Amino acid sequence: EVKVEESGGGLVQPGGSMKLSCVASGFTFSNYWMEWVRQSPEKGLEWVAEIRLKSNNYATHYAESVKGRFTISRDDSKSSVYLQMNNLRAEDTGIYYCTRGGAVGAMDYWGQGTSVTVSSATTTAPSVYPLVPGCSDTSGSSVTLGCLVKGYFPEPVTVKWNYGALSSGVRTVSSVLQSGFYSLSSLVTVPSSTWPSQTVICNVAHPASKVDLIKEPSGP
Amino acid sequence: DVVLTQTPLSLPVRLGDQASISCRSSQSLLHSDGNTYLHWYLQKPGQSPKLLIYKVSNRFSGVPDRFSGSGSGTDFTLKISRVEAEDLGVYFCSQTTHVPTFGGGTKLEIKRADAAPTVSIFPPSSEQLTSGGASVVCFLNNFYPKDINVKWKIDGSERQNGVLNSWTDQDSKDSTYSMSSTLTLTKDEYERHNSYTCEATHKTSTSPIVKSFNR
Repeated sequence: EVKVEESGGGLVQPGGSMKLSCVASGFTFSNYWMEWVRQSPEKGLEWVAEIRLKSNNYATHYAESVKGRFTISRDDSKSSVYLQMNNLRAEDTGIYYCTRGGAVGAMDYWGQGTSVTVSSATTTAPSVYPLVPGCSDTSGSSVTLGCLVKGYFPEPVTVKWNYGALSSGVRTVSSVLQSGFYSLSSLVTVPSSTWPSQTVICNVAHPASKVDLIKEPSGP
Repeated sequence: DVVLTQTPLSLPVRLGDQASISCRSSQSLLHSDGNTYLHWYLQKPGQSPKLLIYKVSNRFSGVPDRFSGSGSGTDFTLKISRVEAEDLGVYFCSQTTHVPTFGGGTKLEIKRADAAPTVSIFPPSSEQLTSGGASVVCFLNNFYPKDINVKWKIDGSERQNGVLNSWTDQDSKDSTYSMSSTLTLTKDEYERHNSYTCEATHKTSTSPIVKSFNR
């Protein structure tokens, strides 16, 4: 099973730089071309650069709107490709995907991707509160708990329950920027008997400030 | 630039039915080597887009035959015969016959039987008072259709300011939405009143869904 993973994103000021790392595993990393595609909530999906094979004379190609600002490099030994980014303008914002240009003349395998925010605003880690019943009578599937991630920046933040060993019944609304602060919610439903005799915890991670979080809802 | 225009933008669909998205470019995609490089990608909620069809109409490994592609001139079409719950997502179409460019996209949306919302309410948690504001959440879970109105009544007299509602995406196993109504009053505020009440009003009813708590 092939796999690819990006990394190295976060907030940047208008004007700075940054680099992204992509690791590929499952195929002979040397026999293929690699690409970098970003996805902005405006210019939609946009291709940025492409690198080629050794014999290909390690040639590059930059999307006209990124020539001399970005630079793509590679290293077959460790199986990785890099995207040096300098002079980041607000425009450069968006998620970045590292893909493979298969024999099929198409980018076949894509990475999870990775955010990148270009702004003058500064990072602010999320604040999590407990969403617990509110003392009532059992009349709504058998108990629902939650973590109210509030006032944070930039996007995103990923919630998970019991370290990810809880997927069924999970429910996560979307970010809602207000006052310059993103805020979402994540609730999970469970059998009213498997609580509170059981351990329930959310894992709110905020990549921009590199701050995983481990809170646990308990009967108040 | 090679401008691609996808149509429609949102497309509702009953399970099992057919579904069609059209992708048409600003110009020919005929490569000199006599190969048109048109592809369709599926990007499901919070995931990495995947390759479905390559070279106008060829299916990518693992991709069921329910997905069919075709093209003519500058008009290409993807068809999702026999739709499924898992099939929801934004379907993309990209060309790599020149400087690679992508298409706006189309949100395939599963359209199922109506479902009523289960409503739960949550009082603020002392852990938030020191922030100078108290939030009260009203959570409607597993309802369908997507639409719906929520309402906050504090000690009776409805309240409109301080309300912020956001929705989840279409669950991929029951295709039902859920959403949250967040009422944020100031610390002193939330404390000068004792009865907090949200009242949902979905299509699967006429008498609203009242749910509340008293400090």
